[PDB]
Amino acid sequence: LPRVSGGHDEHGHLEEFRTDPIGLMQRVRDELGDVGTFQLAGKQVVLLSGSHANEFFFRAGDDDLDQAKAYPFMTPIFGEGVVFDASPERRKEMLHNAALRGEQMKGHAATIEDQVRRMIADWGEAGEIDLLDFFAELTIYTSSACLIGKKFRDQLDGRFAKLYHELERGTDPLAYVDPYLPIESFRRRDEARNGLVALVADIMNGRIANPPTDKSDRDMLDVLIAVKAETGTPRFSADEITGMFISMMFAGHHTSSGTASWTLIELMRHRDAYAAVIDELDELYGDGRSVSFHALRQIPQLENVLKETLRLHPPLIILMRVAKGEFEVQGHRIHEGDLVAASPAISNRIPEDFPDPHDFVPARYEQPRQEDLLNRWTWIPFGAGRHRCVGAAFAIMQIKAIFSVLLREYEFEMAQPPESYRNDHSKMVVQLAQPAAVRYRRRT
Ligand code: HEM
Ligand SMILES: O=C(c1ccc(O)cc1)c1ccc(O)cc1
Ligand SMILES: O=C(c1ccc(O)cc1)c1ccc(O)cc1
Ligand SMILES: O=C(c1ccc(O)cc1)c1ccc(O)cc1
Ligand SMILES: O=C(c1ccc(O)cc1)c1ccc(O)cc1
Repeated sequence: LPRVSGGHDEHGHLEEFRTDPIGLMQRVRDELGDVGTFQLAGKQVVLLSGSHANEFFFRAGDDDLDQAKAYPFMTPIFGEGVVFDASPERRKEMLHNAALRGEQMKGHAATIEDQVRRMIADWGEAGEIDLLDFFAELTIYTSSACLIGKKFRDQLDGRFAKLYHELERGTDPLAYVDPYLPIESFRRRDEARNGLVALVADIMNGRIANPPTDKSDRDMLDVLIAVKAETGTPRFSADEITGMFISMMFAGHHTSSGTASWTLIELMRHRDAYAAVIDELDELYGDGRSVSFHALRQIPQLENVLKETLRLHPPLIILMRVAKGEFEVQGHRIHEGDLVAASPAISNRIPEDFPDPHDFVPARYEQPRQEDLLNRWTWIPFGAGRHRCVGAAFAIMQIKAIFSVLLREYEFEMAQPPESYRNDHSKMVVQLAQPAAVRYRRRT
């Protein structure tokens, strides 16, 4: 198995992975094709790209390509003392049944709409915001309100959002060496989790001390608190509930937050797309129906802008797995213990599949191009096959709900040069580099 160039010998490509992971992965493809390798210290990473190789990846059962130990940076976050022994598929199943059922979508759209109005309540006539600060906080509220419950969300304040952020900043790729290296970002990460457990414990004690007289406001915290082990003792501790809540929201927070920011960035970068979306929204809402109604149904132009934003700026730039056995892909041998990865960042821009891959072209999703549909295994912002993101429908609905409100009320423009808006790839969790100042003005 040949490796990409530039390896720093002993450390391999670890340092490049911590600064320019996309450049590294792209060089692996440019140099080795659909199957190449790079190393993170002693760990071997087999990087797959292209339709054939990606299909292998996405059709692989968790018994051949395990997600289990593929993301060591998450263990200290969900919590060591956790019973996350539920197959990643079991987890997806529980989350779905609890908060992602189709019949729940309309209520979620209304919740999200409400949360957005609450966030822009004091915006006034005009001003400026930082995209990361705004969307990171907004999605903490939409996520908690929808996935856990409005009652729970209402018991939260800025502290929760700030601590959660420290969790995401605690995902330095060095976790592939040791998730407990004595570095400050990992220390802040561990303190942040203890801070979150404390906030939840406080709320828990309040729920237990004064049981909800109502019942129609009952949320996921109430549900978890009531569960009893066979011995008859409460099944979950504040620590486990916190871990479960963190897990419920993690995959959906930074992805939705970053996607909302980039959707607005691309709209502002392309004046004609922006105009097209504004006219579409105006016409659409002119029928007098609600956001909860329209956000669940098609909004063509805004959706093609979202699909293109996702193709160019996928929030998860690399998907990881650990080979549980011996495999072979296009002649390249994969060994047990090897890390195996797929990359939306790289695959979403393969020129043979997506002409002019670096250009923003929403029309590539209209007929007859329908590039997302004709390139199932390479258009993968949400993954594909059995590992397709379980929150996709929710994420799509949220984006529509969020912008239906924002773009109908305010108009935005960059407060910085267009090139200044970019991602920070120093942690496994991608987020906008700051500042990302944007000016807003109430629409007349
Ligand atoms: C535009 C935003 C989103 C993008 C592009 C995205 C992307 C992805 C991708 C590519 C994966 C599979 C990664 C892998 O195989 O390791 C994934 C998994 C997952 N996504 Fe999403 N996602 C988004 C929003 C959300 C939302 C809003 C939710 C929650 C309602 C969510 C919940 C999940 C879950 C539960 C998993 C599996 C990880 C776990 O069990 O903790 N995603 N997502
Ligand atoms: O960055 C590393 C590192 C560890 C292994 C390797 O091959 C290259 C670099 C690091 C960070 C903090 C420490 O305390 C010790 C090593
Ligand atoms: O509702 C849940 C649940 C909690 C967290 C999560 O990420 C998914 C589902 C639940 C209910 C009863 C149980 O015994 C255990 C979990
Ligand atoms: O946020 C995650 C994540 C990883 C495992 C999990 O159970 C939930 C979320 C992530 C971050 C960076 C990546 O490259 C891939 C996934
Ligand atoms: O069909 C979509 C889709 C993606 C964005 C949008 O605005 C509407 C539909 C899709 C494709 C593949 C996935 O894995 C998840 C959703």
